[PDB]
Amino acid sequence: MLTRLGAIVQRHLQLQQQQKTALTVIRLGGIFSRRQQYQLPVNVTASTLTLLLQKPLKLHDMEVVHISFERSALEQWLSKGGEIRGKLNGIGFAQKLNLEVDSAQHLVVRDVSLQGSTLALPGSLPGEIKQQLEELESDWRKQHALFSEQQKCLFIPGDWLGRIEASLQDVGAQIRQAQQ
Amino acid sequence: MNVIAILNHMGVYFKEEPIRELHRALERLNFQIVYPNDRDDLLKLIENNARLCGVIFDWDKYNLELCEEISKMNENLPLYAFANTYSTLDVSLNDLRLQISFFEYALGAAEDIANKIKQTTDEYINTILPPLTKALFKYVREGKYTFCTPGHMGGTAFQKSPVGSLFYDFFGPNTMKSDISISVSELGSLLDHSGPHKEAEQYIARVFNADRSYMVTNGTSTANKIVGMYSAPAGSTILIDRNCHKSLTHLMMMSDVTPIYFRPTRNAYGILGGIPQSEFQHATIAKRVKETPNATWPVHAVITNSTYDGLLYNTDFIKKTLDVKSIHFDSAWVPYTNFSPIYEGKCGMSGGRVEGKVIYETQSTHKLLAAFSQASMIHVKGDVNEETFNEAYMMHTTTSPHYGIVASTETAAAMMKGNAGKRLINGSIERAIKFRKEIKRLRTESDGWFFDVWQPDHIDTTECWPLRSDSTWHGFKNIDNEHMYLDPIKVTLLTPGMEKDGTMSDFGIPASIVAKYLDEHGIVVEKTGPYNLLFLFSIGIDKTKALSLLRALTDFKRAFDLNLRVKNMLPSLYREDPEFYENMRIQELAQNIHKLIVHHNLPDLMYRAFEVLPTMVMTPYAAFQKELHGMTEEVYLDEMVGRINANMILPYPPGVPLVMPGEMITEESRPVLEFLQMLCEIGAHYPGFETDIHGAYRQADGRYTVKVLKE
Amino acid sequence: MNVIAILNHMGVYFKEEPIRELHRALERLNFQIVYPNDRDDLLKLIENNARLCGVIFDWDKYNLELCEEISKMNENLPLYAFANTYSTLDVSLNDLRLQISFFEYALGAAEDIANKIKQTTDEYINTILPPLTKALFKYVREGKYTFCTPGHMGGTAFQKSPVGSLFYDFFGPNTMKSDISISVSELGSLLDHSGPHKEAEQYIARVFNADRSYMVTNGTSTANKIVGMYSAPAGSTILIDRNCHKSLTHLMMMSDVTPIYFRPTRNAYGILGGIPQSEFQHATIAKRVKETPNATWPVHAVITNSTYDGLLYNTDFIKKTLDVKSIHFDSAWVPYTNFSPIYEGKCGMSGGRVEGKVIYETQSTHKLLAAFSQASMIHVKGDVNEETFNEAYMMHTTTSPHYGIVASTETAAAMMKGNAGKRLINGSIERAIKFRKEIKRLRTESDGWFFDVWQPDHIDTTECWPLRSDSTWHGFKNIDNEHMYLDPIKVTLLTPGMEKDGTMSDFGIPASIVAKYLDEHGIVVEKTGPYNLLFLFSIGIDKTKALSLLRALTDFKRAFDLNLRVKNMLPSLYREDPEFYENMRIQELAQNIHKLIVHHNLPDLMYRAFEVLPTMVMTPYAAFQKELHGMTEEVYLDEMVGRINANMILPYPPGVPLVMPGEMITEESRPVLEFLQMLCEIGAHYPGFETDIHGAYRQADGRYTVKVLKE
Ligand SMILES: *Cc1c(COP(=O)(O)O)cnc(C)c1O
Ligand SMILES: *Cc1c(COP(=O)(O)O)cnc(C)c1O
Repeated sequence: MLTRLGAIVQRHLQLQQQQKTALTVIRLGGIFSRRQQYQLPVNVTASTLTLLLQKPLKLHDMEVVHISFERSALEQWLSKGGEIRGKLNGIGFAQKLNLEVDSAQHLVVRDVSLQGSTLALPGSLPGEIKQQLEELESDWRKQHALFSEQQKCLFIPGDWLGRIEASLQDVGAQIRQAQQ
Repeated sequence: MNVIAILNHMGVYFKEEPIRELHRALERLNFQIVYPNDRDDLLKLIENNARLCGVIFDWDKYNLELCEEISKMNENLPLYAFANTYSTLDVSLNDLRLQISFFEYALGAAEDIANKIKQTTDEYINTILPPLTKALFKYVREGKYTFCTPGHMGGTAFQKSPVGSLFYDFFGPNTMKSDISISVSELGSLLDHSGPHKEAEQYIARVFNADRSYMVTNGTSTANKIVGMYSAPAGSTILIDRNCHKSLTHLMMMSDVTPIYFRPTRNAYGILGGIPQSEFQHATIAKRVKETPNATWPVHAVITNSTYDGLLYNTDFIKKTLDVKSIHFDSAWVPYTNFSPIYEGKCGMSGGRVEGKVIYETQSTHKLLAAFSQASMIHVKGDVNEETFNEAYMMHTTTSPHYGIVASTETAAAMMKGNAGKRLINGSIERAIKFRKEIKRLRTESDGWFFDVWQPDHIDTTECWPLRSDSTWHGFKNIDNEHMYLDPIKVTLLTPGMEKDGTMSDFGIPASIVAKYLDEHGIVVEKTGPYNLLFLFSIGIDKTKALSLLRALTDFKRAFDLNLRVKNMLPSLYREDPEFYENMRIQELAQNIHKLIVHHNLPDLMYRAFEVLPTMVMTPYAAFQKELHGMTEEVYLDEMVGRINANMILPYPPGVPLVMPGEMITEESRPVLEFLQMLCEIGAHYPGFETDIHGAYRQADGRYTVKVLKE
Repeated sequence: MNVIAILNHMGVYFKEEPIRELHRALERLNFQIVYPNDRDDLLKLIENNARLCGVIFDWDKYNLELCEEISKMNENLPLYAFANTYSTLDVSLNDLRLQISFFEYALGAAEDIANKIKQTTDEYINTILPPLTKALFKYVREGKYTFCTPGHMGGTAFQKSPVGSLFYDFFGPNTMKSDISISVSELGSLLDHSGPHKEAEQYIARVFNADRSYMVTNGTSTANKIVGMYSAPAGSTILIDRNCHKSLTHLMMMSDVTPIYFRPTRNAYGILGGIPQSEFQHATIAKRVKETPNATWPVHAVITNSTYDGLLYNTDFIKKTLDVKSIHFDSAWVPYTNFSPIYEGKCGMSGGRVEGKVIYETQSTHKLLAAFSQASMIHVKGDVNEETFNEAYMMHTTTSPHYGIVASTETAAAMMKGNAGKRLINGSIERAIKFRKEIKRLRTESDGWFFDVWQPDHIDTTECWPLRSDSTWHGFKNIDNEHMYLDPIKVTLLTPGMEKDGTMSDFGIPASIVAKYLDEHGIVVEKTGPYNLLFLFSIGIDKTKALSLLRALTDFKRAFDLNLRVKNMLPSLYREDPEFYENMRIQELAQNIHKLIVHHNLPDLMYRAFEVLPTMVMTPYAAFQKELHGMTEEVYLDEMVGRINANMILPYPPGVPLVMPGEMITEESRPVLEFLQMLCEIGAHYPGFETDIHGAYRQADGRYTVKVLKE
């Protein structure tokens, strides 16, 4: 439980600069000619997620407030190249857009007037930190339930009860501090 | 090779007249005539002038002063000594290899003497050259076979195009006519190992003291992969060293084996020591086999001897304690541990044949010798394979090898044979020890700070300085006696900035600034980083390139004490960012970087990171199979805790692998990740000194990402 | 490159005087001056003389007869035309690539004109050369870095040893200074694929019409193994061709894949045909998947285009019918199917990008071009993953490549651009068709037998002759129309000995006897055996080597009709056995060998031993694993039915494999074993004509033994 609680503390400090809201694209490793890009790891997991934008543009002779991309189609365009296809306002067919890479690792959507528009993801103790913490806290109660039943063994020295119980209370006192 | 020496003037006329008549006859066959002065003048025309092949002197004048000093250098050097009537030999001239040609002072017979000198010179050429090189030079002047490979055929196709003539006129007619395939009968074939190629392997192994020395035509990186596919079947166990090369990483990714990594010693300056003697005992080999799942008895062991910095081990103790029937010595940096008495019992080739074991050494050829690129050797001390093993050699070597590299590969073995070649090894050591004494001489007499050489306090002897346990210059905590040695030609300059106890100081200059300063004059630093500087003092560095290094070191102290500007000192760094490096001096840059090392704490985050070993989940061969299918993802720098990496982290500085492809970083290897996060902050404030890690690619914000495997 | 041409003479003095003043100025900067005659004289100084870069002529004399013919031979050739007062251009001079430099007829300014010609010539050198080769030539005259690899450092260590001076003086000073590793910053690294190496890969792919091209530094045998390690994971299925090379055999022994061999067509003379169009169907490939245990859907296909003889295929039908996403075309013999209109749509590079598929080609560089050995290319036409394919390229190539081969590899691609390169391919075709017409002309007019060329009856056209179904020259039973083409430059000589129906004849001379006669004059036969020949007529074969081959063929008829002796004709064969070849003539040996072919019946046993493929028990990868463990043994040739072989049988003749390492000879492959026993009897009576089979070891009694696997 210590190898999992320490990762939550490091993850809690990393989400302080992500939860105004931007989208940083990372570069995948390897030796390739074109500068390929990679999506976000544990941050996004859905297939048909939506992406917001700051300055709106007139794409296909109509306004749009949110553009959704496909996870199965985003991994191929950012690696093998080609042209990306994405629908507008979550409706219609996956139309083609003039999306390129930005110098500051962003998604600039170009239109018929050569205008820039940085895309971003919609925002929500973070939800990811609380979800990963309750699963680790529930495992501590399951391990303590077995110890709160077999401690009545007569063939156990009494001096060891002060060290085994103190080791379980030390983790419980630390796991309840990050949730404050 | 056309220099003829004429020493001593007898003053008479019946002896000087044939000299003048021969002077006009030797020039008709392209020969340079020189006239030395005294006895010490002729001695300077041999060591400094290697293109000499004729010495003319009076036999009844210096019969003992010249026949002894010349024999100590070149034995096969012809001696055109002119005798007289009352002439005889000496009892002290029997155990000396010489070539004396007697003549007379006959008038008019100078033409017949010139024909004998040309024939004698041709005999010297057909003797010092190996039969493989002799067949290559003769095939150009006589062999004119048509319809052969390659298509140029000595540059014929280049004479039909204007752009092709520019490439043919650069090298020469003899250069293009020397590149032939195996389509020639009187030169043999390298793939068949017969004819001239059969005697070439026996000539290299005899001189370098071996049983069968091969000639790899694809560099050292290929030789390490062919041998690894021999003593490591699909499903075995090898004992590879932790300080491995990039070529050794791909070997573990192509063979389904379970390697076991060691824990070599190390200090705080970044210079890795060696594997302790406790890792070679019988209670250690089988210790990690039962603990690591899916592992059998190790049948092969790879030992990096020496390392990248040049630290020889003790083969007299490994060949007896380490119970491995296939011990490999990565001698890719010491192709000379034989031609000197201060290297006996220090390498694998020194000694005899170990019963039940074999020594594997892949000494580099185009590194510290004299040959073309893509050349290597495989030394054998015992019994190996050749018939079936030749099939594995052809899997990495094409059917048409380049004979220009093979002719130069065997040449390196011929340039070292004899007393004329042994003077290059001993001469490089004397020039290295002299350079070590000049540093200590210019340190105390100087007024201020000065460079220091990582050497013991007593360097008067001429041998390998052992790393004892009662010394403070090496700084290795708990080191075994008579195990670690020192390479005299591997001078390690320690720049001031750290103390002798392992802590930090207040005034110092990092080695990164000095590294770029030497490039302005034409000196490339081999290894640099914290506070160390590695150089190569082989046979290629003569007295000119050795003394020029000290002059560049004294100029750095003058430019730093006078407080000069960056633009008026480092023009290459100023062109990278003229705006930021505008109002900056040499003292402001050296002090700001020194404070970042103490603040970020470099020696503590480096000594604790490379010491521990991350948890290896699967074998490196299984990590390569997942990449071929297309299941490789990446995370952030702070999210790789608990993931299996796919690349080999090679941070600069230092220069050793950190995490092997196929390991997991958990709570045991926490300082390992701390070393990567420290380099991302110290190398982002000042341009030019960016973080260089072969695995942590640069993004655009500052944080680096590594390639891991999908879950 | 220092030839200046001055054409025509105006007869006046104000135009010839500046020519005389310039004649004395150009010689001071090393330039050859030539004085051509008429218009036809200057045209001969360009095609035959490639070292020309200066043409001086009057602009008001031949403004249309010279600006049109020169433009058809070179585009960047400088034209130092001298104009006058009333001078102008022409409307027909707008779509021509020329470099005209105008001047005047001013006295005293001849020195300034010489400086402009030298600077213009330097611009021509820096333009036609690629940026990688240009940077290598400039680095020798300026770049002088120290403490770098290799150890020779431009030939410094060779100047300190007597044996090293002979090896340094053979090549040249510019040769050793051009051998540099990756220790240079202004030239980049080959493994990093950046800097000059990045633009070099895009330059070769643009000239040879491709998306990305590589520069293999280890021959073609290495490039074929890198492609096989990409589209064939550990446990897949490949479609390798039966007519494979020795390098392709090791590829199947290193990867755990299940190959599927095809059934190419063939005739009776031994000429390898091609794979029929029925094998590329979907129902044919899927039928062999269920019949072969442990085999899934094929994801890779290897096609030998063209074969060793010289017969191209039809890529317009393969790229549509063959449903393989990774189709390979081993173009190791046709590095020119692009720069000619009679080669459109015949290779993998000719055409557009095929969706869902990709073409891999390993064009040999040091075979039929002009470059150093150990050179190859990788042509990729499609969207692939370089991050995965490059991993196998670095495992077979050392970290320090030899730039001397890389500079010559890209040079071959630069020699093809423009009209100066297009005349090399078309020039070899015109010399080949002319040589084909000289055989038919000297056949009917002669009185007796004469050689024949395997060509159709109508060779009047200038294109690839298709192998139709209503012809009798190809002799292929049931061949697909518009699928097999003929290579004009690959002249296949047919010796009289067989009929047009596939039987034998009374009077016949084998091709093995003629091959020994051509070697006496220096002509090396590429392929020989029963009654066929082969010669390589690439761009390096000028008109001298083409006319010298016909003279050697006419001398064989004169020596055979007059009935001469073997000693007075074949001195090399007489030295092998002077006792047996004493009273033997040229007519006695030619008739005794011909009777052995009819008695042993060679065309029938050879045609039936190649169609029936032996039963493949296990994959070739499993046969190599049992060899390293020591489970191999050799058995007799007459005692091997039902055993799995370990090596690949390659009998000479022909030149195709017989039994793959891992097959079993059962009752179905009965004529396959009869082919090996027939060669052991015909090649054991007369010396010099011994049996040559790669894999059959010769003992002391005459029975060859092959290596098999233990039961
Ligand atoms: C430099 C080096 C190599 C690579 O040498 P090459 O001959 O260029 O392949 C391999 N192993 C070690 C230990 C090296 O230092
Ligand atoms: C000659 C040949 C090779 C070998 O060529 P190298 O460049 O010497 O490796 C490989 N494949 C084929 C089909 C060949 O004809």
